[PDB]
Amino acid sequence: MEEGGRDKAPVQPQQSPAAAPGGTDEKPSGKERRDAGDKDKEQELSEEDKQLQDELEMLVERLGEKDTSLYRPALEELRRQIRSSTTSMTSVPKPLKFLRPHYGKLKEIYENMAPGKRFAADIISAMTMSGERECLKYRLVGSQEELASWGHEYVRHLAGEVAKEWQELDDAEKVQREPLLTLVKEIVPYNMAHNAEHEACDLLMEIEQVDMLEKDIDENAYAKVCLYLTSCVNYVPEPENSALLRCALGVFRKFSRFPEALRLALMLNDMELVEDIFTSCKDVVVQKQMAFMLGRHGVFLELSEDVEEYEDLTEIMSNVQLNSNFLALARELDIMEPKVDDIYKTHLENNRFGGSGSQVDSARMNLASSFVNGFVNAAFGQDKLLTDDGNKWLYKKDHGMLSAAASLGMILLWDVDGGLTQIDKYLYSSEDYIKSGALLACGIVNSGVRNECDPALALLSDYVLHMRLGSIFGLGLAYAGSNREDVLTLLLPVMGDSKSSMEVAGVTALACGMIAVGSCNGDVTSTILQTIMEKSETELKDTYARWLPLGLGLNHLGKGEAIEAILAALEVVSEPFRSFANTLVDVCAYAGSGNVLKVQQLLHICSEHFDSKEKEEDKDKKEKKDKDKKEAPADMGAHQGVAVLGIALIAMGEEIGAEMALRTFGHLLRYGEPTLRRAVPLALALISVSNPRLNILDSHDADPEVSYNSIFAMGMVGSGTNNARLAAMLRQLAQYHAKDPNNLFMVRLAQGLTHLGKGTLTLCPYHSDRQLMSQVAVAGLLTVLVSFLDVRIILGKSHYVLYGLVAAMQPRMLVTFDEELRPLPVSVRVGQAVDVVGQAGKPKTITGFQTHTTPVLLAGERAELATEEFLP
Amino acid sequence: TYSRQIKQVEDDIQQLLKKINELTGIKESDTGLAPPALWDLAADKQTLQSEQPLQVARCTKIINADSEDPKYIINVKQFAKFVVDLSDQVAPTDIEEGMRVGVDRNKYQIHIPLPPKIDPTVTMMQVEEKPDVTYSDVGGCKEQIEKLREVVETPLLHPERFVNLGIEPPKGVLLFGGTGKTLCARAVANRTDACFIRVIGSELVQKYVGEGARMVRELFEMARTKKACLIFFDEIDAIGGARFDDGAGGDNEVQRTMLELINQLDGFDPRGNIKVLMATNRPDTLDPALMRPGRLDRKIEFSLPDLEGRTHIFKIHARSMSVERDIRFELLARLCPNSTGAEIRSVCTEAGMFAIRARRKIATEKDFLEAVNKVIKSYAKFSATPRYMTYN
Amino acid sequence: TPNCRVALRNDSYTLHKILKVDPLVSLMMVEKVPDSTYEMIGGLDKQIKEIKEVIELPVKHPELFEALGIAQPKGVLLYGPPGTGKTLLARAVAHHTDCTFIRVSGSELVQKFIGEGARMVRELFVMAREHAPSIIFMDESEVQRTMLELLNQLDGFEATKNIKVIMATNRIDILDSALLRPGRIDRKIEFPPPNEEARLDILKIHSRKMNLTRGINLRKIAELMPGASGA
Amino acid sequence: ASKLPLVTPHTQCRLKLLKLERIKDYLLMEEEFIRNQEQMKPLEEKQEEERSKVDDLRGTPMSVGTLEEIIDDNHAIVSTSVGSEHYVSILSFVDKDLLEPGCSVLLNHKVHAVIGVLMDDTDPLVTVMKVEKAPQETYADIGGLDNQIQEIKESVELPLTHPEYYEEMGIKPPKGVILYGPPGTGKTLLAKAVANQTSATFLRVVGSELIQKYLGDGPKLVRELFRVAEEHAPSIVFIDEIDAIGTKRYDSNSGGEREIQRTMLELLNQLDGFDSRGDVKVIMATNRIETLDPALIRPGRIDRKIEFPLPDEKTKKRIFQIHTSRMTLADDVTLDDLIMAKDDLSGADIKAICTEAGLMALRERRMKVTNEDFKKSKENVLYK
Ligand SMILES: Nc1ncnc2c1ncn2[C@@H]1O[C@H](COP(=O)(O)OP(=O)(O)OP(O)(O)=S)[C@@H](O)[C@H]1O
Ligand SMILES: Nc1ncnc2c1ncn2[C@@H]1O[C@H](COP(=O)(O)OP(=O)(O)OP(O)(O)=S)[C@@H](O)[C@H]1O
Ligand SMILES: Nc1ncnc2c1ncn2[C@@H]1O[C@H](COP(=O)(O)OP(=O)(O)O)[C@@H](O)[C@H]1O
Ligand SMILES: [Mg+2]
Ligand SMILES: [Mg+2]
Repeated sequence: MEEGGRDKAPVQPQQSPAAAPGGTDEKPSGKERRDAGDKDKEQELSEEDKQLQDELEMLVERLGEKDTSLYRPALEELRRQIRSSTTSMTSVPKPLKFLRPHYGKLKEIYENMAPGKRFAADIISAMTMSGERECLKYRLVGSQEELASWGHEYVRHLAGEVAKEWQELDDAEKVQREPLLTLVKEIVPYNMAHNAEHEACDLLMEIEQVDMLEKDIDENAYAKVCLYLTSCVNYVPEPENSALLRCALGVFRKFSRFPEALRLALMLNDMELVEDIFTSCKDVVVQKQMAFMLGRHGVFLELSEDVEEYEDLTEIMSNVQLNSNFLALARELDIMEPKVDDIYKTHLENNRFGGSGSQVDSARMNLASSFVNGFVNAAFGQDKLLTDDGNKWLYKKDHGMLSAAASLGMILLWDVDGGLTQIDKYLYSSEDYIKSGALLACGIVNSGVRNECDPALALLSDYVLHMRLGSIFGLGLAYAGSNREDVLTLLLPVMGDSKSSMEVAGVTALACGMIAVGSCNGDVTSTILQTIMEKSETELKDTYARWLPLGLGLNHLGKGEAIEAILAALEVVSEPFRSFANTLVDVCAYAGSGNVLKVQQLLHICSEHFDSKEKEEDKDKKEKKDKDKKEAPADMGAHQGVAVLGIALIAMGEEIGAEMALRTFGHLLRYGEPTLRRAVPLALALISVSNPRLNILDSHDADPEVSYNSIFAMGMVGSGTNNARLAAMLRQLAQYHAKDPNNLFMVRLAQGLTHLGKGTLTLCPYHSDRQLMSQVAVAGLLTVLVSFLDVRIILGKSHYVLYGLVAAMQPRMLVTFDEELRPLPVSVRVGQAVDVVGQAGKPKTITGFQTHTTPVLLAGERAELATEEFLP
Repeated sequence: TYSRQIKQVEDDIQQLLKKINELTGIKESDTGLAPPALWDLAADKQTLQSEQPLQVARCTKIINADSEDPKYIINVKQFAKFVVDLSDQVAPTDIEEGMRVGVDRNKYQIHIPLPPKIDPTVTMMQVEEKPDVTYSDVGGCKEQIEKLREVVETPLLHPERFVNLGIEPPKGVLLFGGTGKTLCARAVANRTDACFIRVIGSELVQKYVGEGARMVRELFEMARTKKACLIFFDEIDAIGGARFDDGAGGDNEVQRTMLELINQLDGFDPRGNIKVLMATNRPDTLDPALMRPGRLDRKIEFSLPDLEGRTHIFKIHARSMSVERDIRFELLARLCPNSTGAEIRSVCTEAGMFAIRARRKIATEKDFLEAVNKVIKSYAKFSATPRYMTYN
Repeated sequence: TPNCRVALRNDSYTLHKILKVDPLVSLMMVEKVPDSTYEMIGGLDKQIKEIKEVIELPVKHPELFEALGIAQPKGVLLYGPPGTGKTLLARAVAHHTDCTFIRVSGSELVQKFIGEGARMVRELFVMAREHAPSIIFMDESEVQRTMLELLNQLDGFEATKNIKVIMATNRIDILDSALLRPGRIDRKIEFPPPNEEARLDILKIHSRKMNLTRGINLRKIAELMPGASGA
Repeated sequence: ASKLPLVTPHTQCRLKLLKLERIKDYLLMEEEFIRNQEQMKPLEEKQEEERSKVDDLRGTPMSVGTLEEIIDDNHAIVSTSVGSEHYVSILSFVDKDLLEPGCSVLLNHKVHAVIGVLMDDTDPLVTVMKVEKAPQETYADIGGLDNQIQEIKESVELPLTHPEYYEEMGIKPPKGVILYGPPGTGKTLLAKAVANQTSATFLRVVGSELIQKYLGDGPKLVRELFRVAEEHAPSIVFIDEIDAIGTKRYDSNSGGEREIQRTMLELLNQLDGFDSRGDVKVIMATNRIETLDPALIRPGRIDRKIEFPLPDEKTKKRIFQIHTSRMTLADDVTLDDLIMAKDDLSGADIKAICTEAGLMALRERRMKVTNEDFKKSKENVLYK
């Protein structure tokens, strides 16, 4: 620890800073040339990151702190050249010349004048000062003061120059500071900033457009209404202007369709319609625009260039589904799937487990017996006379003949081949539920097809029959993938009839309301009129609350405008049991984001109140709405609910936490995980008949599982206990739901990454219907079988002109790379390098090879995979 | 810039999460108490229900009975036997002999029968899980995969296609030959569905006498109780060579279990929904009585795949590693005189390690050269091949 | 504490009050080997020097062994005829330093104390490092494999100190090379049959305990026994 | 804790803190729900109350349970210390999760119902190989060959510490590792240094002890040992000198090969189990490898196969340096004229001569070790 002799710094770097006031005042030359020498001494022997124990950076702040405060603050006349030295020598130690709190005093040395990176040509690391300005000084300079004096007049282009400085200083993770200079800057008016930043974003480079992409889209997944309204369309035009690939429009701009602007979606569709270069990316965009995120498309692209470019519309409308039909006919033939049915052999060891067998002889088991034909024959396992499970019970439980004829729609699931040929032999029978399920399959089979199968051709033969009930079920279901106003004109007088039987008028708003997503509030007005006519004079059974109010929401979902509030919330301001229909559409419009200000009022408004049989229904629906907002958190709330609800409600409930704290997960997803999937057994390995155990008794998920273990263990211990008089439906319906096909499981609103593709309208009725009892046997087989028909489920393909090459596949896990070094790593599931056309993959992203260069997507789940091998 | 504030707002709200978790209660981590915020179920009723109107009904064993009058004979562990009676509250029938039942501690009367005995040591083979092998990647057995699948799954899959013709399906098959005997078994182990069980026969050599036989018996019991089951046998060479015994009594414990097992499939009301496959290292000295028809129908073999299946394997264990895109894999097999696909995967591994040796990512011919010559001739000296090439 | 016999009121099974053994002591009672000390040494002098050098040194001087920077030893091995002091000197050596004198014959009547099944014998180590100033002894084929199973264990793996062991045998040339690794063993010592002065002194030792007659002449008798043994 | 593993930025952007404050919001909300439940409706303390009633119900004399069977309809059969079993009930508060045949359960006193369970004081056998501490120094202390040594480094340490390199290579690491050479070259010591570097589970046992004077046990010992090893953690177990079990025979053994064969067979199987192999890698160390059963040498069971040679004299000098560095020797050390004595000596012989000469010094209380001491050393240690 030697000190002395060679210690030049306790000599020349000691006195010249110390005697700087003794050599600056009335000394023009001795100040500058020696100050320039100090500048060189601090910029020459310190840039080498070898001795951070600098003779200056660790000794010149001993005395030069008060002295430099006498130099720059106290002099007030730092002229042209000498201050170029002051803000270059008193600035590199200036973070170290002071203590920790620099976040408010990066100014007194630097802010007096910006020294023209010149002392950073050979050293990497006052942008902190510009951040100070933007975040505090600009904040309270333009909070309600959008336009003001110099504090914005220069601060705007100062932010612009430092923004060009982010990706021009070192090209390291300093690049990712431009979002940290554009979004915190003018928090709400992100337009006035990104309008200025994107123009430069076009001209900097065409490679770093992806790190900023993922970062900003994580900024957007959850986003303030202003931020979701501005920064999205500010991050949107990157492939439109900054790059020329433009193919990220479809599945990464749909989020701007419903919340942002109901017309910007179709105008960007027009943008696609203008740049039709060339064949492939056009198909790529337009594919998902009809059958994978929205509808009203199969009649959108029939203009005057209909040969194969514009005539792609019939493809996207019916022939893409037909191509997947040939897929499910040939490939599913190839891999494993035959026509059918061994699930009864499965339950063969239920007779020798502990004693005497042949004791389970349950009757409502017939409900699951229709499932043995519906579920296990989903996705093109067509059959003939195998429908005896849907023929004997069809002809032997009046209500059970609809399940025996709705299982047929699941047999030829999503089919377009032979409905009018498989239903003919089982139509002319005039048993209400046989014809009901058959004419409803007339909409089930062609669901998504929405072609000339049942506009008014199949189910009109049952609405001239007002059988009456399901006549709108399949009719509007075939038009789920449609929004043609003709059908709403065809069946508006259904509710406009105010039928003396509520069994149809109830779900009338569900049928007519689904087909539409936007304006024409005549639906809402007529429905609220019928509400206050009939839902007013009633404080009894929730059919008027389980069936009526949901049409309103499903006609005004996905718009964080808050405009629907003062319109429809003011429309169902009524008695509390009618106020059940009040806050639905209030919350129906915030699917994937995080606005916890909305979450606290899902607990503040009515937590327990001690709820002496007063607001258990309203609070059940409160918890129901709480199931939304979390469907797509970009991994921000997937835990935040499975913990909060389990801790608060399911632990400390009265009728909410004992009967409604579970459907959260059923609404959430069908992924499959030990967090919440095995958590339902916690309330399910304990039946607890005290509360209405058909709450606990009332597998809704897809993605076949190995959870057969505890299910069959309970069924074994269910030989004596766990009776079957009504739960025989339960056991095997649940056993059949998840593993209906080994495929056809991707309906959890995670597409592209998490873009919706819903999914929501056709499904919501069921999981909003099991409230609570009285429909587990009679009034629930209208929707227990074939409720949701929005299922798009495979991604890994080639889909080119020929399907010549097999593929170049290497499927991997979900991505987590946010800030890394170039090039960013992709994923660690690189082990499997195969060439399969395998199933989609729930937590899956596929990374290709074989020099295809992927100029098709690079980010669509039908990777069309253009190619070129300019890499010899 | 806000590093201190962000980290402290992180960890302080984590500490508050901890505090509010403890407010609920997760501490007092117990020795068998349920999750603290869960077990509140058993609070008033269940507690005073599972106990007050509920009695033990002590486990009990039957002896015999008499008609027209209950008068059954019980047997219990430590206490003596008693002429006893059942409960009216159960059907008067299924309390016949050879059975375990429950009997109250006090009235000494029956309430319910219980499953037959278990010996969980024998439960330790209900494998319960099908791993992820597939007949795809085991090629070469071109005329073996089908030869297996026919007498392996087809009857269960088509219990008509062999019935209308009025012919009985075969029952037994064994493997012989690192030819891939266990691999082919694992592939057949996964793909099926019915209750699959296996036993490493080596786990039968006891220290007492006969214990293995009793265990095998209970195994066949739980088998017959099952309605569609398949048993696999692993390396039964240990289970007994032969009754070559002479003078001094040796190895006799083995042959005892041997004969006992071998009875368990021939004549006298046989199994039923029961088929099996075993496999040896050296069949040279296996028992004849097992070779008997009706026990040992098929004799599918695993030899050295030729070059064709070998080429397919070269595809198989290389198609998932960065390599030269234009190698002539033909020569690879061309320098594989006698080997197993295991050794193919081995050569692949060695080449990969020689690649990661200095820097590269994709493979070259040279890597394969060094992998082969080393693995082949440097590792030649032992190579374990001959004494099994003669199966002796 | 563990191994604490206790009183407990029986109605409500309430643990009430307190009441055994150290199992090693029980083992020793089972053995009852001839406890002794240096005084009864008959002609074993340089032997005494060497055994002291090897055993006592690496206890009280852990700084010397490394002041030399030399590795400490781990074991000792002897040989000789039938009864010469193989265990006689072994007992005393342990005695003059307070080493819990322990031996094992691979027996079973002793075995119940250590391990329930006690598949191996290493299980004795559980107590070995429990009473550190202690020694285990090995007598006169499985004794050799036991010696292996003991030596190769406390070989850097078990850094615990204060554990010394000695095997006993004759004609060392008949045991396994597994006990011949030039580093596996530390050193041996020679025990020669009794000569003149040793024979005389052993007489002297095994005489003083008797009420002689006036005049003794150990010398004559010593001139008579032709080194049959020390027994 | 363990809230949400998405803290991906690790930078000073809005992402981290937004996660933090939103979790703050949900945590405040759930804590205030927990508060408001007791606000109007305390109805008990529920800290130690839901537990007081349990203690009330749970039988004061805790009866040692012994799980044998499972009927999870909250009532199964349990036994007694001598096996006076019955058909007692089970309750909700017992977390019916780890129920397994042969478990330490808790039984009520009156009806013997399941009070609960108990953790296992374990194990009177694991500890016997459960590794205590780093026993020795770095490989750098060994030296002499360092090539195949580096090969073992690559095959063993490299995998865990770089679970990426083989991944970019897209290949899982090798399975088997083995040494072989003459008696005294570096097969056990090397393993010692291996463990010295490691940060994973480790055990040690000798094949010689595998034989038991009874019949059949040793096999089951192997089974359960592999099981327990696999059950714990990143682990590499090792057995020294298996060939022992294949070379000698102890008359105390009940039979002969009649158990050797079967035990070794099941053994070899247990490294190629069709079932989940799990996170295990094995090293080997034998003096007579040529003569043991080659079946074990099958590719796939054993992968990395490395020879152990006679170190060279020019390296013997380095060994000298090793065992002579930190001793205050005498200046007369001419190590070379001592190296060539045994034309094929071992690295153990260096330590031998060194420590022997030191003993010679200690006898005469001297300090620096002179050459004639080396003379007498070479004479004693070698000439027998
Ligand atoms: N035909 C094959 N195709 C692909 N891999 C094979 C083939 N044959 C052997 N293997 C490999 O061999 C390993 C498994 O060999 P096993 O099936 O255990 O051998 P085995 O013929 O049963 O020999 P034993 O009984 O263990 S000596 C795996 O690494 C397989 O990949
Ligand atoms: N190459 C070497 N370098 C340094 N020291 C060595 C070397 N070889 C042997 N030694 C020393 O001698 C001891 C013997 O090494 P071990 O690892 O026991 O050899 P081994 O070949 O496994 O022995 P066997 O055959 O089981 S007796 C080591 O612990 C070192 O102290
Ligand atoms: N050198 C000796 N000095 C005194 N007594 C001895 C000597 N050698 C043997 N003995 C006597 O022999 C008996 C013990 O025999 P010991 O030498 O321990 O047997 P071994 O060495 O053959 O195992 C005791 O009675 C002991 O007094
Ligand atoms: Mg095998
Ligand atoms: Mg060794």
